[PDB]
Order: sequence, then structure tokens, then C-alpha cells
Amino acid sequence: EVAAVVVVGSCMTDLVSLTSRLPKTGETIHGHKFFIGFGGKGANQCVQAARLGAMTSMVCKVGKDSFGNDYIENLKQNDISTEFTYQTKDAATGTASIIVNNEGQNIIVIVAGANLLLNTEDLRAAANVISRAKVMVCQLEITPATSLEALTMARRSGVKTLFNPAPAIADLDPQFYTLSDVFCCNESEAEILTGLTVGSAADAGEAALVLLKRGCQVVIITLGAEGCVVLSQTEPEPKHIPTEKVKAVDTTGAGDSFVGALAFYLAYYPNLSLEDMLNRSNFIAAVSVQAAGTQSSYPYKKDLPLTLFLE
Amino acid sequence: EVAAVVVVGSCMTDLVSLTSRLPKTGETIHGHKFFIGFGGKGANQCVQAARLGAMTSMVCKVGKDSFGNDYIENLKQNDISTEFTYQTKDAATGTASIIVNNEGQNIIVIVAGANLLLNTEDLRAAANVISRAKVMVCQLEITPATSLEALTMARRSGVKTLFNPAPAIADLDPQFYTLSDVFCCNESEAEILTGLTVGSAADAGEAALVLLKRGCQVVIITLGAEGCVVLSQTEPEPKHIPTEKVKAVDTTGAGDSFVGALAFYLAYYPNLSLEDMLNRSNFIAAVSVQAAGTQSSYPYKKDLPLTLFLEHHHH
Ligand SMILES: Nc1ncnc2c1ncn2[C@@H]1O[C@H](COP(=O)(O)OP(=O)(O)NP(=O)(O)O)[C@@H](O)[C@H]1O
Ligand SMILES: Nc1ncnc2c1ncn2[C@@H]1O[C@H](COP(=O)(O)OP(=O)(O)NP(=O)(O)O)[C@@H](O)[C@H]1O
Ligand SMILES: [Cl-]
Ligand SMILES: [K+]
Ligand SMILES: [K+]
Ligand SMILES: [Mg+2]
Ligand SMILES: [Mg+2]
Repeated sequence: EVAAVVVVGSCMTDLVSLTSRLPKTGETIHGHKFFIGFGGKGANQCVQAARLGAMTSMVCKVGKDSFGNDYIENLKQNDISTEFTYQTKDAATGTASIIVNNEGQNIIVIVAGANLLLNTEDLRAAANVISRAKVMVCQLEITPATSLEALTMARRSGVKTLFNPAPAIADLDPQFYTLSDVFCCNESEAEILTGLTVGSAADAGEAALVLLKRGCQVVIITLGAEGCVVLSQTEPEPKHIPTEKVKAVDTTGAGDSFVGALAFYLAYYPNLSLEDMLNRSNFIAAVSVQAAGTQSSYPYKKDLPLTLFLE
Repeated sequence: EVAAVVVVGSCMTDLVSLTSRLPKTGETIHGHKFFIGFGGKGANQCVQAARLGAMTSMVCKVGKDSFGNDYIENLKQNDISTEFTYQTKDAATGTASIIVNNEGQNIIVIVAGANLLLNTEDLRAAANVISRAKVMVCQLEITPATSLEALTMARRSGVKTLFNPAPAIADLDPQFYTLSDVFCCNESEAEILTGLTVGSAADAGEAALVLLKRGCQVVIITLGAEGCVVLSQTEPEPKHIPTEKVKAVDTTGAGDSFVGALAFYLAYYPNLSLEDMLNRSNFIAAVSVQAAGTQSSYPYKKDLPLTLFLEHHHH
């Protein structure tokens, strides 16, 4: 089973406390529910792609701890290759500690942990799998040198690079743009990266063009309920792809659903137009918002309309 | 091997993130370290008593989950009986999500979880062990009704009750006071319970008298570095028991150290005066503040002065 989608990126344990009020400095507050979830942008993306039918491989590092062992089982239960899922005793599995009130306001503390210890030696071991893939997906949740090396390796073998600059930082290494065949981010990330205000699809088109001029081949900005905007070196005029209105239950994880869907279409449906791929990816992400949670909300092929898988 | 000290109360997994600044509403920040620890007032108290040499048993409920299985191992490693450590599939193990900055300031979110599912049926199964104890310790980190049930059972069997109303509730059922042989709380809890300011020993004396009149046999209010204040039905005049000054490294868990030490003394040295017990308990809690962490800071008998273990009054 040759993997067509390789994700080099993060696995994180989500530790979620639900409360009626958020704490201030020095305060202890009592909440009403705690749960553990599997997260991390890399793993989220990988899971969505796998559930659509992709043969995937997750290159990542977790701890030699209960959370790490559980994450490995999570990837296996989602039919993801863990050949290059490493474990280390030198850091805990990455964690996202999330406090959420009943209005959806939150405080989040991320400790990337073992994710940061995925190094270039670890990557090099995956060279053969990377070279045989169709798509390589990376984000900004591991150590930058490792993600840059992954993108470089993909480019050397002609593998399509899908980069999600999330979470965004203002002064991103220029190579992230120049190594990206497809660069996909949300409005708030676009603002951080470009310094422009993005309040509309037109505004997103202006931000996208800055990103394009930094060296990306294709730029997509997701707009939540307003769909997405795309432009490319060959077609630099922005195109707004809207999505039909749905009643959202929980929008958490929608961006990773979108990126994982796009990876699937890039790998398995390469002759579809970009606009068609984005229409389908918008639809799948909009399914995800109609269920609670992150990975638990990501739809399987069997539960989706047949027309999403016709060519 | 009869358990002399039975703690009916909470176990909580501490989920700790270390950061350079504490976040406010709406913020996402990155920290530099995450680790898991063991907490919960009931388990903390039980651990300190066990380390002093008590035969203890923890009546508690955790989840049928990794955190719960780990907690059971923690109690076993501290030589605590786990015969009444229940598990449930109906809720996660209780959690304390803790964010700490480089100066040691924190924000905490507690989700009681499986602790709230410790129920009447569980207490009935524990009834024989409760009834045969010397001291039954409880707090307010389980369902209040379950703590009240445990106090009731202990009282009916003539077992000494040590009640720590923590965290405090302003409209606590009157029976909590009348079922409490020893009622022990800190300044902030005393303020909630009495509606007085409690900052000083004098303040604590005034608050303690309000509590005593509600039906407690003995009231103790702890004062951090200033020791504690005690009064009783037999001796209603407040006595301030000071503690010798130490260099505090980390005061987390000191209150639970104090209560676990007091439970040990009530069970194994019942002949001693309150003042004697409290001097010793103050000293043990002050040892705990000289080391990092919560349970890991609690001293063992073998590492403490011999004078703490004499059967008779000491100067
Ligand atoms: N309320 C919504 N209704 C319909 N589709 C939605 C809604 N919110 C999000 N989506 C879809 O999900 C995609 C991604 O949402 P968006 O909020 O831009 O992602 P994000 O902020 O990157 N989230 P994430 O990366 O998982 O943390 C959008 O382009 C839509 O296709
Ligand atoms: N800085 C300190 N120096 C010396 N002894 C201390 C200090 N802080 C606390 N103690 C001892 O610890 C006891 C209890 O401390 P206190 O701060 O009153 O507990 P609490 O606030 O109920 N803590 P906890 O219940 O564990 O969260 C005091 O009576 C002292 O004996
Ligand atoms: Cl880290
Ligand atoms: K969702
Ligand atoms: K300590
Ligand atoms: Mg996103
Ligand atoms: Mg206390």
C-alpha cells in the first residue's frame, strides 16, 4: 500500500475543560466537564484525508507516555501508516490545554513538546516513502528546519507541496513560500502574515496576492462560512468560492478538515480544476462543522454524497 | 492491619503547563513544559498521613481511564489501601488544569468529574471500614451530600470526624457543623463561611467562635506562615499556635499536609492535647513548604525529628 499523502507535522493531545466562566490570575474555578481529544493540525489533516479513502503516512514524534501510545493507536484506527511515527522519552507528547466557556470564549496553552524533537535524521529515514507520494502536507506546529527539509525533499522528487502556515508568525522564513505549491491559510493567519486587514472576500484577495508575490504557486484563504478565495501564478485574479449555509454545531477543526480534503483531491483527483477541488473541500469542511469535536466530526467517504468522488 | 485513618474524598490529576506569562480571555499562548501530577485534597491528606506511618484507606472514585489507573498506582506507591478506590465509565477522573508562569503565579480550572459520582452505594460498601476507623477525614471536593453521608456514618459508629470544608460553600447544611468533631479550614474558607474578614489571628479567633456556636466540637483556622488558631467546646478561648519561620520554596499543598498530619495525630496519639497536635502538624506542613511540588514535598516519618512521635506532651 504506497502512501499517496504524506503528512510531516504535529500530533497533540487536546485537554479540554468546559466552564461557565474563565479564570483570572490567581483564581481557581470549577468547570462542569473535561475531555481528552486527539488533535494537532498535522494529524487532523491526515485523519480527514484517510477517512476520504487516501493511503496516508504520518511522520511525527510523540512521547514515550500514555498520551503517545494512545495517539499511535488513534492513527492506526484511522488506517494511517505509523511507520515514521516516532516516540521519545525526552519530551511529553504535545498538549493543547483548552478552557472554554458556554459562549465559546477560550484560553489555550499549547506545549508542542515531543513534536519539536522530530528532526532531519528522522525525516531522512522516510525519504523513500516521500519520494513515492503524490502530496506532502506541512504546517507550522513542529520545528521550522524539519518542515523546510520535508518540503525540500518533496520538491526534489516532484511531489506536490501543500503548506498550511498555521499558527502564523509575522516574519516567516521566505523559503516557506518558495517551497509551497499550494499555500492555504485562514483570514486571521493572512492578517498576521501580510499586515493587511481581512474583513471581506475582496480583502482576502489582496492579502492572497501578497503571499503569491512572496513565491507561492497557488494561494487559498479560507473564510469560514464565506467559503474560500483562490489565486495562482497562472490566474492571479481572485476567485471567491462560496459555500451553502449550514447550521454549525462546532466549527473547531474545520480548517484542518478543509486542508485534509484538499490533500486527498490533489493526490487522487489531479485532473479536477482547482475550483472544483475547492468546492468539494468546502463541502466536506462544512459537514465537519455540523458535529461536535475535531477528529470525531470528520466525515467518512461512506457517509458523504457520491458526487464528491466522481471525476 | 486495620486502617486507623479513612479519607472519604477526592483524587484529581494535575495537568500542568509552564509558561512565561499567564493568558487572559481569548488568548492562545505557547508554554515550554507540560507534566502530570497527582492531587486532590482527599488524596493529598491521605498521602501525608500515610507517610507519617498511618494505616490509611482512601474511599474515592476515579474514571475507568488511564488517569484513574495511574492514580490507583500512586496510592499503592504511598502504601495506601486501595480497597475502596472505585472506578466509573460514567465520568472522567477529576482534573485540575493548571497554568503556571515563571514567578509561580497560576490559573486553575478544576473539573471534579468522577469524584462527584462517589455515591451512597459506594459508601455502604465502605461502611465496615469507615465504622472501624479511628478518624474519618472528608472535604468538599466530592458531592456535599456524600461527605455528609460519610460524616453521618462515622458519627453513628463513634468514629472521630475531621471535616475540612474546602472549597467552602456559603450555605453549607447545618448538619456539617453538628457532625464535625474537628472542623478545620483556612482564612479564605472562614471568610466564606462566616462573612467576616479573616486576615490575622485575631480575625480567625472571631470567625472560629461563630463556627463553634454552629455545633462543632473543635474549630481550627489555619493562617499560612502564622500557624493556626484553635478553640473547642471545652476551651472556647482562641489559642494561637505560631510556627517557626522557614524559607518557603513552594507553599502548594501545605494545607493538605497540615490536615493529613492532624489526622495522623488524632488517630495514633488521641491522648494528646489539641495544642500539642497542632504544634506538630504546623511543623510538618512547614517542612512541605521547603520543597517543590505537592505530594512529592510531603515528608516521611524517617526524615522527621523523633520529638514529633513521642506519646506524651513535649515542651
Ligand atoms: N460556519 C461555517 N459554515 C460552513 N462552512 C464552514 C463554516 N466554518 C468553516 N467552514 C468551512 O471550513 C473551512 C475552514 O474554516 P476556517 O474557519 O477558515 O478554518 P480555520 O480557521 O483554519 N480552522 P482550523 O484550522 O481547524 O483551526 C471554510 O473555508 C469552510 O469551507
Ligand atoms: N510560608 C509558610 N511558612 C511556614 N508554614 C507555612 C507556610 N505556609 C503554610 N504553612 C503551614 O501550612 C499550614 C496550612 O497552610 P495554609 O496556607 O493555611 O493552608 P491552605 O491555604 O488551606 N492550603 P491547601 O489546602 O493545601 O491548598 C499552616 O497552618 C502552617 O502550619
Ligand atoms: Cl515545548
Ligand atoms: K466540528
Ligand atoms: K510544597
Ligand atoms: Mg486552519
Ligand atoms: Mg486547605
